[PDB]
This record gives sequence, C-alpha cells and structure tokens, in this order.
Amino acid sequence: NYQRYPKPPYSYLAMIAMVIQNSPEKKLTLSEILKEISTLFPFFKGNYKGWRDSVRHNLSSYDCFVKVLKDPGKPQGKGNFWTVEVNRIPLELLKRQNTAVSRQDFAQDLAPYIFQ
DNA sequence: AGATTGTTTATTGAGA
DNA sequence: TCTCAATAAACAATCT
Repeated sequence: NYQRYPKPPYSYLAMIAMVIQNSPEKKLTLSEILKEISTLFPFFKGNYKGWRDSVRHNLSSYDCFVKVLKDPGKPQGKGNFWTVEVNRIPLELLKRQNTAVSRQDFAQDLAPYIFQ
C-alpha cells in the first residue's frame, strides 16, 4: 500500500520551515502549518490528504522542529505551537529536488525565505 | 463517538 | 546497492 505523488520538488521539512519562519511570530500550530502549505502549493488542496500525516511526522522526526506548549499548565495538551531552529537545518534539504515534477520544468533554494 | 495531535514503528522506491 | 525522504499506519491522549 504505497505510491509517490506529484508533490512540489521541495522536502516537507523545507516547506514546513518556510511557513513557520514567515508567520508573524515564527511559530504555528499543526493546523496552521497544513493550511499555509496548501495555500503556497495548490497541489495540497486536492483529493490526496496523506501529505497531512507526512507533515505531522516530519515535525516529530527532525530536531530542527521544536514544540512549544500552548498552555504551560498542560504538558500533554494538544494544539501546541511549532518553531524551527534554522541553524539545526541540514542545508541540502532546502534545495529544489530532482524528481518527476521538476524534470518537467519560488526558487532553486528556499534558504532566503528561511534565514530571515 | 469520531477527529485531531504527538510520537513511534515500519516499508518503499528512486536518485546518487 | 545504499540511503533516506516519502508514505502509511498503530497507539495513546486530548479535543470537538
């Protein structure tokens, strides 16, 4: 039960960091991240919704994404803010990937959207 | 009751 | 032929 989708040629890591870093407070809920990613990359407004799980997975699986409690009172509370420590980002992951999509035809490097 | 969030385990497949 | 980003899903706990 597996298949690759014609997503934009940027890593989920890069797209997440970009939307976070461009938010007014440099922090966003998961919900806001998903919304903002689909706004910048229309593909994600479509039928396929598994990208939402993928995004959730990246947040927990890279050290550059640090969770911040929405309520100090509840350490196990939901709807927390996510932030990015940009210096903890492996720079190759911000480059445009060569995949089916980018072989057909934002910029080649997302660093100038992130190091802001 | 069903959806969402955060964490984790696991597999896949294509690019270097 | 080896790697790891992409993708799928289990599980617990909160949330609507």
